[PDB]
Parts: sequence; structure tokens; C-alpha cells
Amino acid sequence: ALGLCNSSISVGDGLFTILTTLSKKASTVHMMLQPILTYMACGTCQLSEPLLWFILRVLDTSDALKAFHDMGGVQLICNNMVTSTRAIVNTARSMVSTIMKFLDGIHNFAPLGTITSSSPTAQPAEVLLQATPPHRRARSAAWSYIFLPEEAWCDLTIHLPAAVLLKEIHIQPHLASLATCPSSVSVEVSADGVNMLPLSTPVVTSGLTYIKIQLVKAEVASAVCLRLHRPRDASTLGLSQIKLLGLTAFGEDQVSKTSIGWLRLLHHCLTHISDLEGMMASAAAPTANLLQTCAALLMSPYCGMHSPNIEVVLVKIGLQSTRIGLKLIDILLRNSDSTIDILYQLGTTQDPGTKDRIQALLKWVSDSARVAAMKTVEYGLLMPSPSHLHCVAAILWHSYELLVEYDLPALLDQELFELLFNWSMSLPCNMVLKKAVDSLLCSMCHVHPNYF
Amino acid sequence: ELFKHLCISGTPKIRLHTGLLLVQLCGGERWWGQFLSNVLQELYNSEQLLIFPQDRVFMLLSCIGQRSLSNSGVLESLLNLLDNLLSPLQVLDIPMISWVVMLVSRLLDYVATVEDEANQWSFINNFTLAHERCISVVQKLVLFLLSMDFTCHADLLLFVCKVLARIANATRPTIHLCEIVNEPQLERLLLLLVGTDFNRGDISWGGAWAQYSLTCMLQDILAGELL
Amino acid sequence: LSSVPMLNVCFNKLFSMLQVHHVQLESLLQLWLTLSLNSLYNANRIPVISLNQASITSFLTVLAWYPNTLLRTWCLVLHSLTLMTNMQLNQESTAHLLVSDPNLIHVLVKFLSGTSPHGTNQHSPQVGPTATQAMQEFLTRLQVHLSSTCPQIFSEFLLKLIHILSTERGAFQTGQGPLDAQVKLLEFTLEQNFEVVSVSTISAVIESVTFLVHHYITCSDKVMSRSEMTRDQLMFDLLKLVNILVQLPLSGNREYSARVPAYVADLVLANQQIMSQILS
Amino acid sequence: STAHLLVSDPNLIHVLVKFLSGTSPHGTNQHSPQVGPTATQAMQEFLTRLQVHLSSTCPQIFSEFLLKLIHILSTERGAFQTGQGPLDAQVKLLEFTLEQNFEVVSVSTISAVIESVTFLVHHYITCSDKVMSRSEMTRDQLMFDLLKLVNILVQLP
Repeated sequence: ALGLCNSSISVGDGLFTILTTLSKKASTVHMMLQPILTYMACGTCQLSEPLLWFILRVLDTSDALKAFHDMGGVQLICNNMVTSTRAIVNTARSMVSTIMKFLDGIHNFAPLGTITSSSPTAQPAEVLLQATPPHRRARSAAWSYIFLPEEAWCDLTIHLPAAVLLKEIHIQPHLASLATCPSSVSVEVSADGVNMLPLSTPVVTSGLTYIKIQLVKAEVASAVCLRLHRPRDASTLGLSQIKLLGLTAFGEDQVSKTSIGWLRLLHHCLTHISDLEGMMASAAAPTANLLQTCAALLMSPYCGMHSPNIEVVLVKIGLQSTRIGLKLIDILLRNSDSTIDILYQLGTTQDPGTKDRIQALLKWVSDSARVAAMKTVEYGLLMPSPSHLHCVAAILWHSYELLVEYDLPALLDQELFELLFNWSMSLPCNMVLKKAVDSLLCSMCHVHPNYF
Repeated sequence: ELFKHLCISGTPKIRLHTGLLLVQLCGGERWWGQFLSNVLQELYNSEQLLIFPQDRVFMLLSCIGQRSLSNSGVLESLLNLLDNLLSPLQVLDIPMISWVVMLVSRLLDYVATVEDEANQWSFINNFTLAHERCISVVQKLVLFLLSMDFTCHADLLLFVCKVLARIANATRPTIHLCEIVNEPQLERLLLLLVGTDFNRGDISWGGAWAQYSLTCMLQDILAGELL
Repeated sequence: LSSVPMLNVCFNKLFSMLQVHHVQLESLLQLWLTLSLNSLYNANRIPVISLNQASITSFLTVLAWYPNTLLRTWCLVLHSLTLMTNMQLNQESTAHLLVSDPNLIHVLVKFLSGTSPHGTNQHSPQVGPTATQAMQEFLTRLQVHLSSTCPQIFSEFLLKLIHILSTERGAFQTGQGPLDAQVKLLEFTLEQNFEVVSVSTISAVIESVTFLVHHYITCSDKVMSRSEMTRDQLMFDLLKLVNILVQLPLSGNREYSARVPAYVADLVLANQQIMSQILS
Repeated sequence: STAHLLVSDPNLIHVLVKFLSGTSPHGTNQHSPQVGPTATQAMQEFLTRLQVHLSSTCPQIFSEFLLKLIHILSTERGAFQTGQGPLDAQVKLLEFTLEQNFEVVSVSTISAVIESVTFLVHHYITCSDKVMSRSEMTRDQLMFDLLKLVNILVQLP
């Protein structure tokens, strides 16, 4: 129930309060963390913003994190995030929507469509479809319907020129005399425009000056049938304006149910208490396809709100061990500003795995220089990002300036300098690739004056 | 060379005028579609470092393709470019794939409008083809549809569904799903459309637009099968 | 080279695999209704995707298990069941299979009971003319498909549905449920023939409806608001149904016996409770 | 005491369930099943007098009877689930039950009522309506009051 309630007196507030007091009044934290992880495993799993907040609140203490790692919590988080990244496709607007949007914020669609009715009325209802008719005096009605004694329902079928993402219906009765307002209205939607299909049970609108039928689920509809019931003590129907609100194909809670929630879970696990952040990361490392999924989600535009958490958890996973950091360096250089920060924090933070990481960076730049010298996995070597080369130069500079344990000039080689020199003179001065390889040459000469 | 020297750096008036010159001059040539596919591949590559106004020259490319649609080589060469492009789904270039699928979608909407004057896909706009290559590019498009994860987006999904239905209905005879998908692929498509492993909550798989596009594509292929 | 058998296999797999709550019912019903209608809705259309008996029974039991069935899902259910009566099986009829199991009884009772736990605005429980038309089309297709083979089981199922709806703690008694759908079910039952139906279920339904109508008259409301169709028409239609029922002559061992010369009026005369109820 | 006699037999449970179930077979106009402020005040006065008369002797049986009434109203095919019944009377019964103390009540009926109400509230959230009409007190307040009641209940040591 907490997994399918929206974020910001409500039922979700009630469930949050009972779960908070249930966590407070629980004796041992193991028997409270157990139903949480069985819900995560048995779910893929449904994970919302209040549920995320409840899990972050119950994982506040150090003993909570220790018990969560002890009975297999972090591995379940990583597996759920990988499976969710593989499951749901991105709904964000890509370049296609931008480059098709101008080729042809909830907008009205009633003026574009046409209207009809199943019974021959005294006047057509197209007057209802105007964007804003003059509502200042309301003499008789904008549209009127006369009811036969045998019939009780009359249907107004509105056919749109194209299917739209319908969100909410607006029906305005005769405001001056709402005795003619419909007693109940049943909406119907049709995606193909022919198959009428009932929406909800008819909502009673007798005594309502304005009818707003919102949809919790926006429906792709091309035809809308409004079946109005006979009023309670009037034989005539009087309407003023019908609106068809929604969006077109190219015109908080939307990101929490995606893989971002498990990534927030991992970030809170690895960053809330730094004393437990290492060994628990040793549980987070060997999960399958974690780093590729993390980098792929970092390349997405939906990362733009939670990007510090993603880059920080990537840094912690990288400096957990040498092999994982080298692998993610390979998938970030061979297979953006966030990647620059990842490379910076990997290269300049001091650990026993730093020498292998800078060796991998130098091997990558030597391979890119070799590929550029002779002219799938080699795409990152076909062209490198100049910002990545400038980041490698900054890494080498700050490693030379700071006191490092390794012999840094032993990694620098004269043949690498010749390769980057030939790469620099192999292309003219218009692009920034020359500036990047020349900043790398400047760092090389700063470490080695004999090279200059 | 004239296209790459005039339409890239020239003013929009001379760009449109020289594109009109090229279609009124070499529109009926047998190498015109191959030239269009070559300029598409060498302008909109992910490794293309040239800074050129891709959107307006793409509109020019769509205009000249709709002019040369009388020639039968443009659609064949563009679908062959698609077949070459998503070959790794037997790396992937998502932006170039998106560019070419919207181009062939616009060309197929012009084809459908021509066949109409001589409706389920109208929520976007507001000839005879060989069977084997169409079957190959259609099944590769389906395998691209099934391999859509958080890197792929929903508008590209809508457009590959639309162009999949259009290619399936355009080829004579109409391609059926038996030669398109086997049992696991069709089961994955069905469970992706209606199963609750991807259709839970308000963030059902790809959104309601993607569900509607998948349903319309399946309905169009079924209606082509039962004609 | 038709892909219809592979579509049948995949849809039967989905209808068998929804039992573990792995497939949404509404989405499957909508997609199967759209994909089978491409050859505009009609009750005479034969679906192009032929389903399986196990698939139909699984659909019925997961439908009867599922509470808070929305009207989206209810009209999808009625249209899908109309198409499942329209299809053919490969040698018993699909309508006989649909009628024989009590899951259809439970499903129709859930539909006409009008529970709606979701409704914070339980204003008027009517389901609308399109839903009543869908239910009428489903019942008419059932009558058409079972008229040639065995109208006995269909009329007995209809009388059992009326009896269960009109028993104690039922939809007819408590007043909950779609009034339009219930009165349309009654007006459909009026035109039916009950000329082979068992005397036991006839006695049960006449006792239940006579208790309900005596309880409705004697314990009526004490005010009335003066301002169509109401539950007064429902009571009148139930009384017309039993006027049709008591006129049915019975022939044989007075059990599973009407056969178009004693009558069941003697059976309802021997019952003191029913006669006392109608006289009171 | 007469209050102990009234509470002890299950006939009072059945009577209160019939009152709060809001059947009304007579109604050809089943419009809004609320019973009105005077009837809700009468029910509140009856419950308050029961609480007063059983506070000195044994609040155990009164609180257990109240929890049993809540559980039976909220079980399968109940008034709380199906939505039938006076919404005002039910929400006033809930707001009266909030101020009560359940500090001796049996663990069995507490477990039964928490299971029933949690199933009902999960079923209410997951299977909600698909539209909403925009124009007070509704069954949203009933669900909130049930959740407050179980927030009180789970805090009982």
C-alpha cells in the first residue's frame, strides 16, 4: 500500500505514521528489516517516494546498516536496480521529440475535433466546442437538448482529428439556470475512435456549477462519448462549454518508481556512515552489471536531479577495490562533467589501487594516440573526449604536486610523448582536441623537464 | 560534393533552391537513393565532428526525399541503410538510427497519403518493396524494440513502432508475425504490453503513448495479415 | 504462413500465467479484444484468436477471485465473454462451458451487486447504458448459442442468478448494485422460456422473491420525495417473471420437469410460507 | 450492571452492525446512505454512556466489543469494505474509538482487526477508482481514522 501512494491528511501519511511508530516500537531491528527485504525480493518491486523515506528512516542507525548488510540487503538492492534498469524504458523526452516538436502545460483539444449525437437534436452542439464562448449574460443556453419521455440518456460523441493523451474532462452546464444541468454524466474513451468503451460509473453532477472529471491514469483517446442523464426535475439539458484537456505525443513521482530509488538506497547505504562504507561496499561490488547500469543511468537526462548521488556511489564503488575501479575506468573511457569528476576522484585519491588506475588511464590515452597515429570496443579509441584528456592532465598534475607513494615519472615514457606530439601535429588548431592533447603534453613536460 | 558544399554552409534560401535543383535534375537517377543514404550516414554519424545545422538540413533532406519518392531507389536504399545500421542486433548508433527512422517514417507517411488520395498514426503529424530485405529490417526493428532499456527513450519507440507497421503494410505481400518473431520474442512483446512486470503503477512501460503505439502496430500487422 | 496459431499459443500462455498475478487482467482483455476485432464492435463478430478451455476457466476463476472490479474491466469482461461465446472450440460448445461452472454465476453476481469499494462518492450505483447493453449482448449471445443445444442449462443458470441476487443479503434485497443492469437482466429474463427448468430451483427462486417483495411492501420507507425507472420497476419485473413462472405446467415426476396436467401453481399453493407472504 | 449485560451478548454487535451497514431495502432512492447529525449524535451518546457506565467496572469488555464491531464492519463483505452504510455514523464511531483505551484487550481480536483493516486499506489504495470528480468529509477520512486507530493499536505494549 505504501509502494503505490504518491508523494507531496492522506492515507499514505497514515501508513507512513503507522510504519514509523512500528519501527520505533519494535524491539530488535532484525525482525523489522526482515519484512522490508522480503518485500524487496518478492516484488519488478514497487518502490515509491514515501516508502523510500521510510526505508531511509529505518536505516538511520549504524546497527541498522550492519544488520541490513548481514542478512543480504545491499546485494538485493543492486540486483533490483539492475533488473529495473533492464525493465523500464526511459519516458523522458529525447532528441526526437525536440526535433519533431516544431516540425508541426495542459492544452485544450475541443476546438480541433467535431461533435455529433445519436439523436437528431434541434441544434448542433459544435457551439460547445469553442475555446471560450462569451459567458457574461447566459440568456437561454449555449446548447440545449429536449428529452423524450422514453429516453433518459443522450450521447455527445466528440471525434478528435488525432489521438491525444486525455487527462481531464471539463463540462460547464447552464450557469444562469442549472436546473437543466445533467444529473449524472458517464464518459467514454476510444483510442481507435470507433470502439466506444465506458469510463467510470456515472458521477452525479446535479447541483454542480462546474464538472471536472480528472483521470488518475491519462488515457490515449481519439474519441470521447459524454452520455448525459436526464435531470432530476427538468426535461431539458443546457450546456455552455465542453473542454477536452490533455497533451499530445510531442506537446517527483515520475522518477521515484524507476531505478533511481534503489540508487538512492545504495547512496544512503554507502554515504550515511563512513565507518561502514567500505566493507559493505565489498558486498556491493561483485554484483553483475552494476557499473554498466550505473554509467548508463548517469548518461540519461533523468540523472540530472540525482547526479551527485550517482557519481558519489560510483566513486565509492571504484575505490572499494582495484579491479572494479579499473573495469569502470574501461567502461567510462572505451565503452560529460560527471565522468570528469569520476576520473578525477579515481586518479587523485590515494589508495593501493591508484597506480593501476593511472596505469589504465595512461594505457587508454596511449591506445587513443596509437589509433589516431594509424589514421565496437574501439569506438572510445576512434575519438576521445577532449574533456577526458584535460581531466587526465589534471590528474597527472595533481599527482605530481601531491605526495604520492609511487614513482610517478616512471610511468611517463618518452615514446608516449612522441606519440602525443605526432597526434598534436596530425590535426590543425581549430578543434579542442589539440588543446586537450597539448594540455596533456604540458603536464608531461611539467613532470619531466628533460622531456621538454 | 555540391550537396555537401552548398547545403551545409549556405544560406537557407540557396540551400532549399539547390535541393530543388537536385531533385528536378537528378531525381530520377538510379544512384539518387544511394547518394541520400550516403549523405545521411556521413552527416549524422555519432563520430561526425562537423558543426552543421542538422535540423534544417534534415528538413531539406525530408523535402527532397518526398520529392524523389517517385523514384523507387530512395526507400530501398534508406531501408538498406537501416538494415546496415542496426546490424549489431542480429555498436549501436542511437542518434543516427533515430534520424533515419524519422526520415523513413516521414517518407512512408507521404506514401500512405499518396495511396489515400489515389489514420491510427495521425497522432504524430497532428511503393513496391523487396520481401527479404523488408523482412530482415522489420525483424531487426522488433529486436531493437525488445532491447529497449533506460538508455533508449519513448519517442524513438513510438517511431520504430510506426515505421514497423508502415513497412509491414507497404510490402507486397504483407509481412506476418510468424516470419517476424518466434515464440520467445512474441511472448516478451505480449508480456511487455500487458504483464505487470512492466505495467505497474502510473509509469507503465514506455507510457500510455508507447502502449498505444505497440497496440496499433500489432493491430496494423494483424489487419495486413487478414486482408 | 499464418501467425494466428502462434498468437493463440501466446494468448493461452498469458491466460494460464495470469493466475500467479503476473499479467494485468484489464490490459490483456483490452488487447485481446482489439486484436480479435480487426477482421468496430459487434456481437456477431468471431474473434480471430481462438482461446482454450483451460484459459477460459482460468480467466473466470481469476475474475471471480478479483474484488473491486472496475467498470473498465467490467465492460471489457462483458465484451470479452461475448466474444468467448462467439468463438468455436476444437466437441462441446463454449457457451455450455461458460454456463456450466459456477464461476460465471459468481462473476455475474459480482457485476450486478455493485459493490465498488473504491468509491468515496457512492452516489448512484448504475453502470450506464453502454454497460447494460454489453451485459444484454452477452446474455443474448448466450441465449442464441444455447438455444439450439440446451436452453435448459441457460434458463436454470438465469433462475439461479435471480435467486442468488434476491436471497438474504443479496443485491436485490439490500438495494445495492446497478439498477439499470438489474432491470435489464429482468427484462431479458421475461422474454426467456423456462419450460424444462427444475422444480427445485423454481421453488427456491419463487420463495426468495416472494419473501423479498413482501418485505419490500411491508417495510417500505415512511417518506417519499416527489420530483423514469426505479426499483419499483425492478419489483414489477420480478413479479412479472413469477407470473410467467407460475403459469408453467409441470409433467413427470414433479422434479426436473416442466415440458411446455398439473402446474407449479399447485406446488406454490402447497407452500404455506409463500402464499402467506403474497397474501400479507 | 445493565451496560455489561448490553455489551456481553452478541445481539448488540449484530444490532450495531445492522445500523452502520446502512442496508435500507425500502429505498427506491438509495442516494446517500448517511443517517444525519441527529442519528450520529444518538449513536455517539449511546457509545459514550456505555463507556461511562463500563469505565468504573470493566472497560475490557467494552473496548473488546468496540474492536470486534470494527473488525466485523471491516472484514470481507463488510460495511467498511463494500462502502455501503452511513459514512457520518461510521466516521463518528471511528473518532469515538480513537479516544478510547485498549490497554487490556485480547491479542487475538487485535490481530484479527489489524489484519482485516490492513487488507481493506491496501485493497482500497491499490484498487482505487480511475476517475475523480472535483467540486468536507468522505471515506478518505474513514480510512485515515482507521489508520489512526491502528497507529494507536500497534503502540500498545
